[PDB]
Amino acid sequence: EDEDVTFNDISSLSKHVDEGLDGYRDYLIKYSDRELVQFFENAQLKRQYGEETETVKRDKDEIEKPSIFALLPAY
Amino acid sequence: QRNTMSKKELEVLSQKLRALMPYADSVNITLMDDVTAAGQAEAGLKQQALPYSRRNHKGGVTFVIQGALDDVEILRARQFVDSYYRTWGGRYVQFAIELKDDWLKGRSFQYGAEGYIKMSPGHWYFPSPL
Repeated sequence: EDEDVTFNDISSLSKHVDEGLDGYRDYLIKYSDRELVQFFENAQLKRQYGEETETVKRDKDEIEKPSIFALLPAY
Repeated sequence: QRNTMSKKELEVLSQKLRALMPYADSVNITLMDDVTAAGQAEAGLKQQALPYSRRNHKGGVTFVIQGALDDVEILRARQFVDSYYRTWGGRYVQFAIELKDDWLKGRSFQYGAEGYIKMSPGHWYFPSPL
């Protein structure tokens, strides 16, 4: 709702919308199991970029804002 | 080449050896050529088709035989070495025989002056000029 001027153009709008969802990504991430989140992320990378892409093994991790379609079934 | 002694000195040396060996009537001193020694060593390794590298120093020659060697190569090598040693002794030429695995354990690398090792796809190591 916030009425203050905030966006001007396509990149600023897409960033404004994306930024508005972090309040809920933080929730899903706080209760999802790290191992499952990692599995569903790697298995998407191997769909898009090809299975030869390096298997990440982010064993010590800051999971880089994972996609919500990957994050939701892990929760 | 390596000795610069006069005949008198050689005679004195001879007499002292004769005093150390009370069972010997005399000691004959003969001068041998280093180039001959080194040549007979290298020709023997070629004659056995062994892989080797040669290194030269002020006072000795080292032949380094190393890598993955077949049983036949190991046998031939030890036979020849034992034969040569019995003739010249271990004082000027040395043979080093070492079994090695793959140099870098079976992984890809660049061997230029700016070489590096791929630990895994996506992982570079830059340890040293390879």
